[PDB]
Amino acid sequence: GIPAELRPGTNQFLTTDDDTAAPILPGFTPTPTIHIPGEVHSLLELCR
Amino acid sequence: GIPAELRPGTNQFLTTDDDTAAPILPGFTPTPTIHIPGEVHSLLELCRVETILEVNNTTEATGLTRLLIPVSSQNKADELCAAFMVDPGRIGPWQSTLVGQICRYYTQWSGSLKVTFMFTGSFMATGKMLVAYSPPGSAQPANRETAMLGTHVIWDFGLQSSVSLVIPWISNTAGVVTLWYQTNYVVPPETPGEAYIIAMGAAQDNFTLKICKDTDEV
Amino acid sequence: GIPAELRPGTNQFLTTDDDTAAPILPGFTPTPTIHIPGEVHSLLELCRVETILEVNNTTEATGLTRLLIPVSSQNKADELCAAFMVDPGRIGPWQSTLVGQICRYYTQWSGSLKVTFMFTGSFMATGKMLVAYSPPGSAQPANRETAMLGTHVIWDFGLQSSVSLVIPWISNTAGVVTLWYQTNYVVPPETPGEAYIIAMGAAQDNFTLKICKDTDEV
Amino acid sequence: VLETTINHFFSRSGLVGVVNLTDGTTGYATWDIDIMGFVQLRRKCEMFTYMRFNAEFTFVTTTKNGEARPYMLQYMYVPPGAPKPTGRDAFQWQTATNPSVFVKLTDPPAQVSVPFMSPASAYQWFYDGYPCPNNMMGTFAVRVVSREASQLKLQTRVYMKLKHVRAWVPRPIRSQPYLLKNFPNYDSSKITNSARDRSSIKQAN
Amino acid sequence: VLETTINHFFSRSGLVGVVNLTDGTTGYATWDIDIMGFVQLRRKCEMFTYMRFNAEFTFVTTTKNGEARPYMLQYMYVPPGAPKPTGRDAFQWQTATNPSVFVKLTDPPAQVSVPFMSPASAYQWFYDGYPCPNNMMGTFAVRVVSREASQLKLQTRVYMKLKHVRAWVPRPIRSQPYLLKNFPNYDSSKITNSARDRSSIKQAN
Amino acid sequence: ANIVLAYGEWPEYCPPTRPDVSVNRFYTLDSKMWQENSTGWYWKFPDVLNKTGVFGQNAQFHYLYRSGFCLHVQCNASKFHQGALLVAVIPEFVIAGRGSNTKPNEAPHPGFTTTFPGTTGATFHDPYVLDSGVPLSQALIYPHQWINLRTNNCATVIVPYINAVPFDSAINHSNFGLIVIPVSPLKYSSGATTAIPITITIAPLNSEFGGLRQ
Amino acid sequence: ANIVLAYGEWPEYCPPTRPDVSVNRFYTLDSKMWQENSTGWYWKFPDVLNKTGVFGQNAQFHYLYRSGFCLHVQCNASKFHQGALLVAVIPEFVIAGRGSNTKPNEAPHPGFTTTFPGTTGATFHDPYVLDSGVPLSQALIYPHQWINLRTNNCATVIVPYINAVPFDSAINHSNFGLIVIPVSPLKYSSGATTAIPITITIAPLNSEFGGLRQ
Repeated sequence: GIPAELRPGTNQFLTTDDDTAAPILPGFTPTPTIHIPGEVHSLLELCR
Repeated sequence: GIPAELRPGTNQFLTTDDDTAAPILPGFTPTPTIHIPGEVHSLLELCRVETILEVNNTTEATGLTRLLIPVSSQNKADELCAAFMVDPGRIGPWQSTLVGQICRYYTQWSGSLKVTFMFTGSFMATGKMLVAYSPPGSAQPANRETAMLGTHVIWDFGLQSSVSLVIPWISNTAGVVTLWYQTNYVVPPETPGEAYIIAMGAAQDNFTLKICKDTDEV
Repeated sequence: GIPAELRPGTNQFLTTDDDTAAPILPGFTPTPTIHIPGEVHSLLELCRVETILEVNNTTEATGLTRLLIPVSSQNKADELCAAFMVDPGRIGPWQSTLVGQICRYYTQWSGSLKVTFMFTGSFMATGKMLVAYSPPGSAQPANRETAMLGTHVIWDFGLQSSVSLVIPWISNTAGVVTLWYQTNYVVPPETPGEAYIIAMGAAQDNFTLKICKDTDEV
Repeated sequence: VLETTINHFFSRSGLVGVVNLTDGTTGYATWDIDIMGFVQLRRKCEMFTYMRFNAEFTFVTTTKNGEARPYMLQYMYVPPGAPKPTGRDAFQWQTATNPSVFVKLTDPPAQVSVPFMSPASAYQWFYDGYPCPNNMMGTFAVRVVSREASQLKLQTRVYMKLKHVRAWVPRPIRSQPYLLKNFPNYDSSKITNSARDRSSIKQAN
Repeated sequence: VLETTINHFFSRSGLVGVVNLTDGTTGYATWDIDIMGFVQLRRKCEMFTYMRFNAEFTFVTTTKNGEARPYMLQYMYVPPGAPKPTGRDAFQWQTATNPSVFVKLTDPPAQVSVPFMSPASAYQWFYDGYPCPNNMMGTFAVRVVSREASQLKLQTRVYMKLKHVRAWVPRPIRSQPYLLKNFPNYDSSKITNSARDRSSIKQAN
Repeated sequence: ANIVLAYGEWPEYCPPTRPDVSVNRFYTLDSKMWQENSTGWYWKFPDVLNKTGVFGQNAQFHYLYRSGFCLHVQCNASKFHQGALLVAVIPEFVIAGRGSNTKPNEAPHPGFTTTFPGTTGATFHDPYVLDSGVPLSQALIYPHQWINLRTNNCATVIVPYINAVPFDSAINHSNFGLIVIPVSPLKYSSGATTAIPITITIAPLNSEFGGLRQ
Repeated sequence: ANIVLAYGEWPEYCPPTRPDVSVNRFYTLDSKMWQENSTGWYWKFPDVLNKTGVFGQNAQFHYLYRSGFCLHVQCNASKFHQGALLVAVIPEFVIAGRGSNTKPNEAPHPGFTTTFPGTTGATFHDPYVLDSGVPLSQALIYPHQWINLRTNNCATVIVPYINAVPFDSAINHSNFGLIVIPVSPLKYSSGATTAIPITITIAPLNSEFGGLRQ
């Protein structure tokens, strides 16, 4: 039972917030990736 | 799931709180800084600059002529020329300077001061002056020989052209700086018998400021 | 985003809680301390000082004469002079002292005490006294030879001028200190046959205090 | 041997002042910080000549009947030297240098901390001499944040706690009753004796 | 020597703007970010030629009377260049690139942080030349999230705090009163002297 | 002789002028005449010597002051007199007003001749409450001595500078007070001297002056 | 001579063309005639030399500009004249409008001949407020010198490139202004010269041009 206080910004939903969320399916492993040719990493590859 | 409890002070918005806030744009890198000359780091760099005092703040004076102490040749000797207070955080001559405007944002100040005089007059005109500091608790001196016993500098016009008087220590009943005609304002023919003195004032390295407050010029 | 739960005790304001609070002025440095002589660290430094007991607290007494035990020469021997209790946390002579006023802020006390007598009289006047401590559970002694069997000091005026009686141990039915005329108050001619005794009292290094409470003098 | 230290002798919360709000018809409510208010902490701080401490202030605001409706409240700490607010909607409330706390009635009580704010090295209440306006300690205004005027009367309780307290030059404890707030004026007549009377000097009453 | 730094000279919260909402009959309420609003921070930022800082914005929204009912509110930060919303139910509210904050009235006040968003290396308000539309700093719209139209009028207070502030090329403090918002226009007639008058030059008034 | 050092500290300099020649001399005040119905006397020290010689001249025409003191109180009586005095120094000794009024603008306040007596001292009105509402029974918490006329006739107190600020005005602020009180009254047979003298000597140890405002 | 370096920095290159031959020459402006009832003068520098020779040609037909300056202000009077000038550089010197109107579309604004005077400068209307609402009593915060007619007759100021962007247009943005103000007025006896000249020379130290748009 550690003491704590709530500061302003509590209970707000910021759109651009980098916050983790609780997963709906835990332990669910998705399909492993394969080598698909032509992967893009930034948009500067599309402007050149 | 750690146990926790909420103490008093929860859900309050303290104005002077040093708390981080969630950024609106994350990952946004701003424009990199370049070298702009003249960066300031504290306000003590702004108090240590000489600044013209408005010692002639009386009435019947125009805009600029409030910054000048007049000295004339038809002006008998062993007699007073000017006098002003020392406290910067008070209405008077120290209200037009920069240390006075800065020390109004703060409620306490301490340390030494520096008052620099500069004689704007002809080259062929000489004469002496008595600059006299009288510490707090004493009234303005009534005679020149009473002021000569306090703190004093005999500043002549022939050799020197700008004297400087350091104010030893002032707290936040203020101390009086007087300026006395001592010998004369002697002048050769074909030369005006009327000159001026520009008074400037600044702080020192001992000057410290504390307990902020919004100003009252606005 | 760590998981957490709120337990009982949330959102309560406990008076004696040792919890930090958000500072109103952050970064404000206060005035540095200087060396002021006479700093106290605990209240046990205030109990160990001798303090005049008000043993003459009866009626028909003026302001100051309540602090004095009268002794006279027309006062037969093997007879009582004065008597008072020992418990400081109780109404009586120990209410005018400082250990009694301090031990009223606390609800329990323990340890030894010290009662110091001082004879304000003439230099040429001699005589003896019997200071007698009787432990708790016993009533006030009725005879001098009954008190001489308890705790006793034969304190004469010729050699000594200030005797000291240590009270061994008192808890929080209190113990009685009596003071007996033993031989006389013999006096040469041309010297007043009436003197006084100032009684003082303090704690010892064994005296400890505990379980606080607001006082009731106000 | 820990309940007898000066720090433990002084560090404890406790009522220090009751402020009445009306919001009719003055709107706001000021309160000058002074620890000499009640006659219970005055007797403990007149035992020492010099003191130096930080303060923790707790604001417990209730309504007239007792129910707490969710209205915003502004507390404002006015440092020594700054002007007090004159009205409910004056410009002293919007001053950025007066630290404010915005809290609702349904929230837990407010709690702030005030450091040592005297130009000397320690506080003193017994000043033998002539100028003691040196230790003002600030002011604490409170108002109801709202565009229009509300129709409730509140009742605030300021609980003060002392922390990091240091004491110098102890002095005896006052026995005579009090007559004023800033002066140790006793009564020349009817001087109360410091010890209750008994029958005789040769007894154990 | 810490209360005199520029960072401490500027870093403190304080009212920066009052926004009125009606929800009749425009529904929404916009507000263009400018720190030159009040004449108390304008005088402190006209002391320096170039400034560079991040901002912390706090939204304290109350009702007309003062009571806070649990309604959802959307705040929307419009970066420099993006179009402002035109209606209560326009498509500028659903734009994903306008960062929004969803908060209730009964919740603690909202708090966001805005970085340095100028294409130059520092802000400047004294621009001697001709194009200063360079530092727009964004916009802050606010509306009530609801399907139908609500029947309450709100009152929002935007408190701004400056952080990590750097200053360049100091300049003197303006003595003349203000006349406009974006221009340093003084009055040619009735020029106020920077020092109160006294009787004679040979006195100590 | 037994010397009492106030709070266990010697008076020292500030870590300002230092006369060191004419100010470290024994200023002897007039003798007070202690009788049977006497009550007591008190002196305010930075204004007891503000009219006496070099210290008074150097303390009136300055602005900052800091010094300790060395007090010597002789009380010479015969071998047939009896009594006892309590001599004690009190830092920040505030004289209270005697009245029964609770209105701030109608309650009595002590005059200038009562708060600052001068080089002639002042007598108590109610010595049981030290003229401060505080009992003298516990006035032994201060640095103090007893002058018992059957043991000794002199007392000595070396008191340092007790103040929260390192410098203060020597005119508008009395630092501490000296109080002599006859706890046990004076008694004597017929034919003896009906009043006995009390002599006080003062040594301003480690004096410092500042701000020569003339 | 005493040289004042503005903000303690020397003008240097960008870490663009560099003429280095015909642009590092002393452009001497016309002499200003200082009299008794004069008020002052100010010059905007990246548009004072936009019509003069090689610098004007290379600054009008380019698009990016970056340079420092070396100012020399001579003020040659006789030994019987008296007075004082304040010569100071002001970064981002915005000329204010003089009026008593609060409506944005009715308040006065300075014209092009007032904001950008050219190679002939412009005179102040209210020198007590620097024509900017800001007092000249504290105009000593800028890099400045005093020309006192009893001590010296010349002043020199080396000012670097003060801007938030490394390159800027030399036509639509004046970088900084030079201000000469007779704080103490000019006095002379009858028979002397009733007006004294003030000469200004400019050296464009470390010039850089970019974007040759012809």
